[PDB]
Amino acid sequence: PRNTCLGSNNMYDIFNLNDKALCFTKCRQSGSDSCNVENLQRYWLNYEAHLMKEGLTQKVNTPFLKALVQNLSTNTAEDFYFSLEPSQVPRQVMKDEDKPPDRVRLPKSLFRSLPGNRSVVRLAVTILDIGPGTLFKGPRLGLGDGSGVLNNRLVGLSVGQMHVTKLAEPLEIVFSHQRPPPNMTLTCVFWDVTKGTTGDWSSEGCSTEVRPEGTVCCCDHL
Amino acid sequence: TFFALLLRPTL
Repeated sequence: PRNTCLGSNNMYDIFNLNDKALCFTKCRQSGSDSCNVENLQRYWLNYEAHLMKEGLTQKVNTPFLKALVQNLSTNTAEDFYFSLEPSQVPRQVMKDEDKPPDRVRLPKSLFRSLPGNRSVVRLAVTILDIGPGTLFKGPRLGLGDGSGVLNNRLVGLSVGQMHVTKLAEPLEIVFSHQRPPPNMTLTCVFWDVTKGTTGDWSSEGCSTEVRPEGTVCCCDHL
Repeated sequence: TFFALLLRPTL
């Protein structure tokens, strides 16, 4: 039972995912036998890879991880919108639909930032729930009474299996929340795999606009 | 690429 947290495994089966989802809460700030923090957050980081590897339009819907893999048509001449509603698996929004409070707009500029004249490219929009443990917190927020991933929730995007890409136009991600307390700002970030030891959150190339009913986050990288 | 909003106490 203790062996599941220490070290990662290649298997990302519905059963296996759930087993590793334990660690999210199992791994308290306290030093423990059980948590290989960097191994586990590597595991989760490699999941969106594993989804990209299989060429399948698939939907996952566990109580922690909601994943959407699908294909995007090149030369669409339209910005792709998606519904990052935490309750439900992500779904592409149509032009005539009301825009969701939680959404991600991917500019048409994505194709130019990919090798060769693309016909169709694979997109993998995941929305993972981290929990209160040390996984995907890092040095910056591991501080007591300091800071935290809002809602212990985290939105995964990946297109065409490119680790680091610079985008012509920035992709915006809208997060819907009630105004946080005074003396408590809210800055958005991405998990830079190579920020510190074991990775950490970075605000590099991600401008944060505070809305009444959330925050908008334009990031010029994917 | 994981993405997230981050609460942080005002310095």
